[PDB]
Amino acid sequence: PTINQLVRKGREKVRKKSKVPALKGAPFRRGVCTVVRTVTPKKPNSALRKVAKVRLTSGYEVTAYIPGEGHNLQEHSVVLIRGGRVKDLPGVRYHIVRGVYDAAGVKDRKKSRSKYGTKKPKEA
Amino acid sequence: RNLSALKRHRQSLKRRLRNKAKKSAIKTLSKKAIQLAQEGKAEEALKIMRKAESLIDKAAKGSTLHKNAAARRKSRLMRKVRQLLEAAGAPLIGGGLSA
Amino acid sequence: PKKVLTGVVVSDKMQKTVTVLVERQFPHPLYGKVIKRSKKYLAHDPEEKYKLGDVVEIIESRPISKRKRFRVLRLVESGRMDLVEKYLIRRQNYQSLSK
Amino acid sequence: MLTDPIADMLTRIRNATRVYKESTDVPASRFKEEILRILAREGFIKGYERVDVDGKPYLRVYLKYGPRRQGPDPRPEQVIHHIRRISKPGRRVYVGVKEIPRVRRGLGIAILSTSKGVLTDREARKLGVGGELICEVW
Amino acid sequence: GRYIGPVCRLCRREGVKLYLKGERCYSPKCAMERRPYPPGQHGQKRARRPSDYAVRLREKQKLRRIYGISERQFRNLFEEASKKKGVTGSVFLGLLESRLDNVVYRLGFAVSRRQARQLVRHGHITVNGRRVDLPSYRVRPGDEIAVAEKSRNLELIRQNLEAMKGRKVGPWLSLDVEGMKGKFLRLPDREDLALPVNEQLVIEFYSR
Amino acid sequence: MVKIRLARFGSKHNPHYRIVVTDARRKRDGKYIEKIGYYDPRKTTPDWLKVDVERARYWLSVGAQPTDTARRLLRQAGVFRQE
RNA sequence: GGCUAAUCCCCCAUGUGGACCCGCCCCUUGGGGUGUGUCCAAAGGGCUUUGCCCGCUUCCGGAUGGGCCCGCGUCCCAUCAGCUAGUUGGUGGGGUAAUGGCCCACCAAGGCGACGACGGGUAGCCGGUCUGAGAGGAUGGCCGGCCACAGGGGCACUGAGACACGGGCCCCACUCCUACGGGAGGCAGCAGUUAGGAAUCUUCCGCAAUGGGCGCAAGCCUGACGGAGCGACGCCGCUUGGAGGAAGAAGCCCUUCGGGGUGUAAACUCCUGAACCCGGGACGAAACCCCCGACGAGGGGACUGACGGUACCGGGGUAAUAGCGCCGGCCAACUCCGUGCCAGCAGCCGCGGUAAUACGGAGGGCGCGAGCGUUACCCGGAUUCACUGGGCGUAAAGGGCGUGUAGGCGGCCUGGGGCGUCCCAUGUGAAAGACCACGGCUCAACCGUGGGGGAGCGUGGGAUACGCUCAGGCUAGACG
RNA sequence: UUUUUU
RNA sequence: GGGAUUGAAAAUCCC
Ligand SMILES: [Mg+2]
Ligand SMILES: [Mg+2]
Ligand SMILES: [Mg+2]
Ligand SMILES: [Mg+2]
Ligand SMILES: [Mg+2]
Ligand SMILES: [Mg+2]
Ligand SMILES: [Mg+2]
Ligand SMILES: [Mg+2]
Ligand SMILES: [Mg+2]
Ligand SMILES: [Mg+2]
Ligand SMILES: [Mg+2]
Ligand SMILES: [Mg+2]
Ligand SMILES: [Mg+2]
Ligand SMILES: [Mg+2]
Ligand SMILES: [Mg+2]
Ligand SMILES: [Mg+2]
Ligand SMILES: [Mg+2]
Ligand SMILES: [Mg+2]
Ligand SMILES: [Mg+2]
Ligand SMILES: [Mg+2]
Ligand SMILES: [Mg+2]
Ligand SMILES: [Mg+2]
Ligand SMILES: [Mg+2]
Ligand SMILES: [Mg+2]
Ligand SMILES: [Mg+2]
Ligand SMILES: [Mg+2]
Ligand SMILES: [Mg+2]
Ligand SMILES: [Mg+2]
Ligand SMILES: [Mg+2]
Ligand SMILES: [Mg+2]
Ligand SMILES: [Mg+2]
Ligand SMILES: [Mg+2]
Ligand SMILES: [Mg+2]
Ligand SMILES: [Mg+2]
Ligand SMILES: [Mg+2]
Ligand SMILES: [Mg+2]
Ligand SMILES: [Mg+2]
Ligand SMILES: [Mg+2]
Ligand SMILES: [Mg+2]
Ligand SMILES: [Mg+2]
Ligand SMILES: [Mg+2]
Ligand SMILES: [Mg+2]
Ligand SMILES: [Mg+2]
Ligand SMILES: [Mg+2]
Ligand SMILES: [Mg+2]
Ligand SMILES: [Mg+2]
Ligand SMILES: [Mg+2]
Ligand SMILES: [Mg+2]
Ligand SMILES: [Mg+2]
Ligand SMILES: [Mg+2]
Ligand SMILES: [Mg+2]
Ligand SMILES: [Mg+2]
Ligand SMILES: [Mg+2]
Ligand SMILES: [Mg+2]
Ligand SMILES: [Mg+2]
Ligand SMILES: [Mg+2]
Ligand SMILES: [Mg+2]
Ligand SMILES: [Mg+2]
Ligand SMILES: [Mg+2]
Ligand SMILES: [Mg+2]
Ligand SMILES: [Mg+2]
Ligand SMILES: [Mg+2]
Ligand SMILES: [Mg+2]
Ligand SMILES: [Mg+2]
Ligand SMILES: [Mg+2]
Ligand SMILES: [Mg+2]
Ligand SMILES: [Mg+2]
Ligand SMILES: [Mg+2]
Ligand SMILES: [Mg+2]
Ligand SMILES: [Mg+2]
Ligand SMILES: [Mg+2]
Ligand SMILES: [Mg+2]
Ligand SMILES: [Mg+2]
Ligand SMILES: [Mg+2]
Ligand SMILES: [Mg+2]
Ligand SMILES: [Mg+2]
Ligand SMILES: [Mg+2]
Ligand SMILES: [Mg+2]
Ligand SMILES: [Mg+2]
Ligand SMILES: [Mg+2]
Ligand SMILES: [Mg+2]
Ligand SMILES: [Mg+2]
Ligand SMILES: [Mg+2]
Ligand SMILES: [Mg+2]
Ligand SMILES: [Zn+2]
Repeated sequence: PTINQLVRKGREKVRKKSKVPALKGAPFRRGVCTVVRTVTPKKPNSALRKVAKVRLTSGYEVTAYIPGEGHNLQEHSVVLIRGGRVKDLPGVRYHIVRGVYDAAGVKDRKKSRSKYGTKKPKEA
Repeated sequence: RNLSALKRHRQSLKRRLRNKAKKSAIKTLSKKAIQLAQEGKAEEALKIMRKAESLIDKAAKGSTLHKNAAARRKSRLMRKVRQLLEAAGAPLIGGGLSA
Repeated sequence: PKKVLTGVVVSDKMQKTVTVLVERQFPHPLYGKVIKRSKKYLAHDPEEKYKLGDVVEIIESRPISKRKRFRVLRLVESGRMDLVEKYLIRRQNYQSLSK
Repeated sequence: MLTDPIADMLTRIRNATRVYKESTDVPASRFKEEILRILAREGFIKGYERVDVDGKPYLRVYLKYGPRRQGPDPRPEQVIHHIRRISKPGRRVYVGVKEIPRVRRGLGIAILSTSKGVLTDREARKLGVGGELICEVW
Repeated sequence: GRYIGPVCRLCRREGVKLYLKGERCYSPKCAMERRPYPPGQHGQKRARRPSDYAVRLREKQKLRRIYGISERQFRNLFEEASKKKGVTGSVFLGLLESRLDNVVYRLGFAVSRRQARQLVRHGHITVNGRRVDLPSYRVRPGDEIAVAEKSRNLELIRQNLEAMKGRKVGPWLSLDVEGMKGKFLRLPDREDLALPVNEQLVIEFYSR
Repeated sequence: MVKIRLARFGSKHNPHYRIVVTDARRKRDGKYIEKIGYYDPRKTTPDWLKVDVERARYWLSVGAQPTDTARRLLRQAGVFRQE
């Protein structure tokens, strides 16, 4: 672009589209579950991945991954959304916080307890 | 409730009548003086115009016209009299105006 | 220092008023090249002295009307209609680029 | 028509030096000549002189190069490693006396056109003036 | 609170003798004697060639751990030197050596840095007559670091200054052994310090 | 009415005041006309009061008004001493 | 309906002086002087009651605060291209402190737009802040300045000032009283409630300080303010011991079954003494006021604490919370067992379908440490919107081609001008902040004092190479 | 037919 | 839902 051109039109800043429409751009959002499913994953892998459809306080309805070895999440339970994609399940853009209102933490989880929301046990 | 800054709104209305009266006099007298200039009567126009002037500065004594707002009225008035008197001039009284 | 500008009379068609076009030259704040911008000023001409094509000094003045805050100081150069014809052509180009 | 006669001259030199011509002609103009005076003063050219080439004036610019070198590519090291026009038409570059650059950490020059004349960066700074930044040479 | 735990273990992981234990980093028990390899189940295994990052990291840990400082006070101390006039490298050292806790150790009032750190904290140190109980206090040149006459009769003080008779002290330091006085003459130089540490590594560690 | 007063510029429990000319209608810590000295009430520094009297005398000739406190400090620097 | 006082309101008087019409002079937009003529002033109270204090009146000036005007700068969309009826100008008039289509009557037919009008979207702006090598990007909470608003909309009154948050009127929505006729409200003040929400505090003390209102003053008011409270929300300081102590216990872990590891770590010996107890115990506070001197300068004296019996000093004195993430590469730290495309990890590339340093636990190790991780967002890396600082033959990208409008750009010589450009001086660039120096809290965070810098614009003077401009000249480009 | 070229 | 089958799985075949 000639300098003349750059004066006539100029550059154009690049608008970054958010990857997480947890509206009000909030750090989390609380929602109520619709279903608790198990989804067949993308190509190189296979398992039964536990997910949840959630109605949000933002008026949104989105899938969310349930981390941890086992969940207590039921059809009508309320939960808190985290964000962060499951790479190998298309369309799942938000994790679920374990150790929040109706989603207990993982029992007997002793290594990474900040994630998966479990307290510190006692030793005799 | 019941703040006695209410007393202030009371006086507000009293002063409303004081200012409104003097202004009503100014306007009623000013137009009277000009109707005579426009009708040629030189003495009566002047003798009246002087009382308009007095009533104007008197209104400027208090909070009615306090500024040069009063001189604005005096200025615009004395012009129209002398000019409207210019149809058959003969400025008889010549009280308020200058030689 | 009342702002004093030097431009050209582009419009004659008002009463006691002429439109002055004033060019301006400055380096661009990022790209640096010197760029040429223009603004039309409505200047007060009480004697209707100044005519179309006269290059005139303009002076920041006490307001005359809406959109009139400058008066015509003096005449710099008389009757160069080339400046006007560049402006007229430009105005005339806008008649395309609609439909 | 020549669009920018200065960058043209700077290039006529840039191009001449890479095939190692002894001399090269650039069409004559005083402002061109005032640049070559700074080069010849700074030892970037053996010199320059005026000539007439079929009735029109030109400037013969005599380029100097380094010594012939050792094994493959004996071709000598250049005296003018880099020439670039700075302030071009359609983007002009002016600098105040504090805005003057230090070229190559002092080992190069930046030719300035000032109100006191065409100067190097040093000569300008001690003259205490700035102007249009014509080119880097080093 | 600073690191509290085994220390003659960290003598090992850095690979160079650390003296944080005070004595017995001298007597043939430092565990740098007959156990120079780093700790852990894999300490006796042959180590891989360290990555360019790996060296710069162990070098700062080597320096941070010698003075017994947390990263917070450590990095804030460093970013101060990059701004100050003079070589960021040697300026950092003179600032660590200006710590009152380190000055006390450097003066022989205490066997180890850790011991000196407790002496300041418990008030046994006078600075120009005033008690100072902060180990992070920056000693200025000219300050007189004495012992509180309250504890001058404490047997641990008389213990060190009995072994401090005849001992020479740093060219930026001097002390009176009987009255338990001491002075901070000036800031130490690169050559003045014996630390087994490349500063230009640690400067380069923060360029990232 | 233009007044001469103090503006608090210390920290909590560590007050320092700036003797200051400003319209009485502005906030106490807000924009002022001129700073004509400082005050340290805890007298922590050897110099805990400075004025520049010849400047403070100016604002009096034009009718600035000192607080009961600001006057007490000005008289200490002898703004009124006339012998 | 009736009585009455005044620093309430009015008439006459006095004209220092001012206001207005007209004339003249000097200035030059309605600035200053001057003459004749007209019009305009006022309020009393207190005592130490013959004199002084708080006030009152007209005028000129100072100071301070502000209104209005102007040049320049101020986000996205052209899939918004044409907008405009008080709209642009004029004369005269109304209005205000004052200019003005601010409003009005009448006349002219204008004004604005690709240099982005009109429309839509978004948004208080700035000092600054964050980031970055910088240029730049992002941002405007707290603190400081300007603005705007007070449930929504409109309007005026009073006044030096408002079109007024806790003043007035009306319309609309909502809440409460209601004798159903009609009324009262307005926390975007401090606390506090409820709703929404991932999420944000005490219905605290105090007038001692600083500031503000009225008052001669004594004083009163002050949810401004100064303090305390709660929340690791951020920064900063500090503790969870220090010194001795085995070629090295037990337990756990690995193993070539020799041993290796946790590890001087624990035990145990010695010293100190966070918490806590006892006693003393602040600075912040000196004026306003009283006395002497004249109610001045000056001197002298007295009362005056929320924080708080807190800070701090002295005595006594107990070994006395550690956690969180990671360990396939980027990236510092590895082994065993469990599990077998399962259960699950995952920031990206990818691990796991029987020997997994990647899942899960254990031992060990690395990193921080009253914190540690996470998610969201901002800059960075990103020279990936490229001014510094990128590109378009085959990778994303040359318009199918021409003619040509505007715009951008402009060969050689001389002269005048001095717009861009450069130089000197000068005013401005508030404070805070940022930077250096020193000082006050035992350090620091925090705070104070002093120092220096700064683009930008105003103004005065100066230079003339280059760009511009006017005048002249040439023939190498172009045309004939 | 599908993962893993070892 | 377990065997054949494959490194394992799908598909296919056996109670
Ligand atoms: Mg643009
Ligand atoms: Mg959106
Ligand atoms: Mg949204
Ligand atoms: Mg993904
Ligand atoms: Mg009252
Ligand atoms: Mg009537
Ligand atoms: Mg009024
Ligand atoms: Mg005309
Ligand atoms: Mg004129
Ligand atoms: Mg058409
Ligand atoms: Mg450049
Ligand atoms: Mg000089
Ligand atoms: Mg440095
Ligand atoms: Mg320097
Ligand atoms: Mg020394
Ligand atoms: Mg505050
Ligand atoms: Mg104000
Ligand atoms: Mg003093
Ligand atoms: Mg005096
Ligand atoms: Mg009655
Ligand atoms: Mg007189
Ligand atoms: Mg009278
Ligand atoms: Mg009165
Ligand atoms: Mg002013
Ligand atoms: Mg936008
Ligand atoms: Mg309209
Ligand atoms: Mg029409
Ligand atoms: Mg209309
Ligand atoms: Mg309409
Ligand atoms: Mg008018
Ligand atoms: Mg008004
Ligand atoms: Mg008017
Ligand atoms: Mg324009
Ligand atoms: Mg809009
Ligand atoms: Mg909106
Ligand atoms: Mg908005
Ligand atoms: Mg920076
Ligand atoms: Mg902005
Ligand atoms: Mg409203
Ligand atoms: Mg409306
Ligand atoms: Mg009033
Ligand atoms: Mg208005
Ligand atoms: Mg308002
Ligand atoms: Mg309210
Ligand atoms: Mg109010
Ligand atoms: Mg009401
Ligand atoms: Mg709720
Ligand atoms: Mg007060
Ligand atoms: Mg009295
Ligand atoms: Mg009250
Ligand atoms: Mg407060
Ligand atoms: Mg800390
Ligand atoms: Mg130990
Ligand atoms: Mg004991
Ligand atoms: Mg005192
Ligand atoms: Mg007396
Ligand atoms: Mg006195
Ligand atoms: Mg008092
Ligand atoms: Mg004690
Ligand atoms: Mg213990
Ligand atoms: Mg590694
Ligand atoms: Mg994990
Ligand atoms: Mg197995
Ligand atoms: Mg296995
Ligand atoms: Mg593992
Ligand atoms: Mg954090
Ligand atoms: Mg990013
Ligand atoms: Mg960039
Ligand atoms: Mg960059
Ligand atoms: Mg570029
Ligand atoms: Mg590229
Ligand atoms: Mg083509
Ligand atoms: Mg063509
Ligand atoms: Mg053209
Ligand atoms: Mg040219
Ligand atoms: Mg041109
Ligand atoms: Mg010339
Ligand atoms: Mg100039
Ligand atoms: Mg300047
Ligand atoms: Mg500043
Ligand atoms: Mg200090
Ligand atoms: Mg400062
Ligand atoms: Mg100038
Ligand atoms: Mg010509
Ligand atoms: Zn050791």
